[PDB]
Amino acid sequence: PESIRKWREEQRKRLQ
Amino acid sequence: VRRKDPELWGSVLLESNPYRRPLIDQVVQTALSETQDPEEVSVTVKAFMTADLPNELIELLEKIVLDNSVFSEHRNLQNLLILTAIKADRTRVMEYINRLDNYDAPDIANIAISNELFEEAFAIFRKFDVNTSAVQVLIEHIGNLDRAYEFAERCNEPAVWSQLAKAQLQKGMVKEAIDSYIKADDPSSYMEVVQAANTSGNWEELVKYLQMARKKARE
Amino acid sequence: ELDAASKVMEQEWREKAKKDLEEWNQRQSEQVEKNKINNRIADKAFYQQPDAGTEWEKVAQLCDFNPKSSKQCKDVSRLRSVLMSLKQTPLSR
Amino acid sequence: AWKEGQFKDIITKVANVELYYRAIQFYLEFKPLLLNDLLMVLSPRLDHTRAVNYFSKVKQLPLVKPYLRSVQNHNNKSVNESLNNLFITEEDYQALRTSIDAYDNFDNISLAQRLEKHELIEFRRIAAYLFKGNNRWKQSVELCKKDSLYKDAMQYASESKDTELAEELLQWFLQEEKRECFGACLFTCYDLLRPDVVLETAWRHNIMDFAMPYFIQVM
Amino acid sequence: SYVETELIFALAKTNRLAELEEFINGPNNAHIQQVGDRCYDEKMYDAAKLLYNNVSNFGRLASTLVHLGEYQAAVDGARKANSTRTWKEVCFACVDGKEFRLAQMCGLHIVVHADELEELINYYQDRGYFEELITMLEAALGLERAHMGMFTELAILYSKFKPQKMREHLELFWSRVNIPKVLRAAEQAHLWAELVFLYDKYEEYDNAIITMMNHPTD
Amino acid sequence: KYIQAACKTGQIKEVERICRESNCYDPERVKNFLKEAKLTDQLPLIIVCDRFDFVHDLVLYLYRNNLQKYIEIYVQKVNPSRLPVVIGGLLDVDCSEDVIKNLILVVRGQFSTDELVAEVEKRNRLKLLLPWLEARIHEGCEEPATHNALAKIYIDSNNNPERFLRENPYYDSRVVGKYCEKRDPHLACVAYERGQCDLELINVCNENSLFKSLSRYL
Repeated sequence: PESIRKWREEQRKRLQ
Repeated sequence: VRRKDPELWGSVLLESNPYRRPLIDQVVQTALSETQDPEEVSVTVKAFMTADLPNELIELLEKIVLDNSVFSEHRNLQNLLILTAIKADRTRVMEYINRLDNYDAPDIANIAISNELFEEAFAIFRKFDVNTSAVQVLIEHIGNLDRAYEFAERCNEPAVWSQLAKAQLQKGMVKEAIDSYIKADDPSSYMEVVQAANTSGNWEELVKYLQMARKKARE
Repeated sequence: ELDAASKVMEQEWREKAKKDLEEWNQRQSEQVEKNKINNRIADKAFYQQPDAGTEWEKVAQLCDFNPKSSKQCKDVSRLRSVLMSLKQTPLSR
Repeated sequence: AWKEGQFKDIITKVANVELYYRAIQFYLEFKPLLLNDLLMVLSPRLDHTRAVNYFSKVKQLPLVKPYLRSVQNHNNKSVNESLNNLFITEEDYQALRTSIDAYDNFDNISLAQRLEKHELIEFRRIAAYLFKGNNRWKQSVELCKKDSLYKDAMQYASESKDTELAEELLQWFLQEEKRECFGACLFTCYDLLRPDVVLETAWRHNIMDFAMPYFIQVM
Repeated sequence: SYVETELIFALAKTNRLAELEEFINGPNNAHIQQVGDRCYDEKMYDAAKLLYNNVSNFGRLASTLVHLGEYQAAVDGARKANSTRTWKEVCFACVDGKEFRLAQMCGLHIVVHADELEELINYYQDRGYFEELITMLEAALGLERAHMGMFTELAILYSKFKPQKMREHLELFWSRVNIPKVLRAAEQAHLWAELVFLYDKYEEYDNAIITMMNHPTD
Repeated sequence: KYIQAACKTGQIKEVERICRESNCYDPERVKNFLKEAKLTDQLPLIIVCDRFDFVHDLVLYLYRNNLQKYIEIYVQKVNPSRLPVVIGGLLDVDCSEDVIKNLILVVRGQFSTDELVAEVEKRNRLKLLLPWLEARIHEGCEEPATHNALAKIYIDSNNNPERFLRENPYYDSRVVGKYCEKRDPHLACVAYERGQCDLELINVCNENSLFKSLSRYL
């Protein structure tokens, strides 16, 4: 399902 | 463990030190650290046997070292555990038999039947498919025909049927001794059957026995 | 006071354990009931409408000696039966 | 002073086996959700027979079902019996077949006598399978004859490889109007029947059936 | 032998199994394993199965069982073959078929190797089945030949996929895992709450004080 | 044709000699005729087969038809140097391990150690050489081949083999370090320290390992 999108987005938002 | 010395184990194991149980509970885990050769293990177990340790001290060491480790050999590891569990007179003998291979079965079976443990020898004979030596001991010690009949029905061997017929003759069951010989085709010992038939008129089943023995022993 | 607090926590853990055991038992009972419903549905599906020149065809359908029967022992009688079934196969209409 | 994340590894480093039972009791009392993981990590040094006995005394077999199925690879009698009882309770008939085909260290006669009274078709079929596997020929066929009249007991009579068994099926198909499967019964039991008496009973002794392809293959 | 070889080849061409299964059980005296290659070369399945059955050639039967569709028989053949390629093919087939009950069982004998773990990770990342990979790697503790890379990748996945469970595994297997492969992943994750602890465990006081000065919040 | 004439009346003693003496014939047709016409006492093939290296099918044929004394008398008298090949062939069909463990206890003549450990590593069945290694170390075999394999088995035994590395100087540090490089460098450090492999120590520790070991060793 190409979960890499959320994989990166959630982590980047949490870090920011 | 490192400095192998039977005199040291003899001087330490004298029931004087109140901390012998913690020493055993530490050495049971320390002995696995060597993992180099069974010579040191042999020296330690010889010192233990000479020190005359009570039960539940050596068989536990054997159960820990033989299972889930490297020392799974058979260099005197057959009697050292089974005979100790028999001397302890507990149910651990069955678990040790079911979790061991490459062991001398007839010797330990004779040692068991010499003692009060008989079910262990029966399980040993069932594992190695020794039907005759199991039925013979079952008849000599207990003589439970209800179990021997089922054991003979399970397998199929003329020697087993002959032993069952002999056991039934020992109990005076002439009616079953003919059925135990039809499936065996054993013409021997017909003189004893004829002598036992004279004690009680049963000339209806001996006819088939003699007719079948005619085709096996032309007497 | 710490021992009293530990006893209170032990009682709370026992209550939570009883609750969890009851929940697991309820889930197991629900699963068993679902399996029993499925078995009843399968038993109801077992009911069909069979009988007590289509007779030969129905007997063949019941006992078709398909060449797939070669998985059994290589008995000469089985080979003769398979040959007879192949010879009777043209009777299917 | 309890931490599961460390206990799950510390419990596997003990010397004795009573602590395994103490941990099992703790898990049954407080946290049964990790009992499966505890049993799976303690299995290399846990006595499965006493564990199954304790689980039967506390009646928690459905909660240890997966661990029992995993231990089943060791062919334990008590584990096999517990799994069979659980499959019977859950109305399963595939796991029972898998267990009886993979392992045989259990009493098939008692299980068959229990399944034959459960009113289920699959259970009585498994019972007949066990009976035919226990060399109880001419008995499982008569048992399944009550229901397996749609060309199923014929297969058992054929694989029995015995005589004077298919003749009874032929006589039953001739006394009652069931001559439709007479040819199928002849074809399946080709090596166990005699064409002479078969044709005689099929033509002169009872209702004049043809049964010609059988005699054609005989020719 | 060449005659029977070409005969069974022609039978596999037209899928005449009804007589192929009889010719195999008889005195064929042909060259086995030669037509089984052309079975998958020419894409002719359901024929090499009977070839490999009567010869006990576990290791190549799985190549046909993958395309056949059955997964229980694939595991039953892999447990008899015990070859890395067979286990890897069975795991790839189970991943393609969305199977997870046998996937962990077949990967238990794959995670033992270090190179194959990266292949498994690459296979599970492109499919998105991270939960199945985590559940398969959880059983790595109950093994007898585990190495550093297994727990290293497990801690990496915990730091990247399950942050609520990475603390316990990190505090437990801190000495077993390698230093750089975990620190690089933690820096890529920008988790400053554990970098200082990891630097103190490996006596990296410089990178510890630098991180504490740059992030004195927690 | 002489071999065929030797099959009309029993002359098996005259067939084993010409197979070794003569070297100008096609062994394919010879072995085909031998496998076709059963001599009921045939052992010329158990020589010419390994003479031309076609035992991959001979082992399978012996395992299928009957295995009583053929391989036994072969390893005893004919050629004990092909024991690992026969063991690998028997492991291909996954036979009983007790049979192999009993066969390896028989005395040997010409034999190679590395060829057996290579096969048991390819089969991932290193738990079968334990009694043979025990017998070798009991007899007093001071060979690096008989100790390196035991060290690798201890590595795979999921224990802490630190005393065995610091006390046994017989094994080779290179193999133990290369095998334990990707698995556990902490033991490879001690292995290279006992073997005095400074370049290997550098190439292993400086890549991915702890730096305090080099600081304490140099």
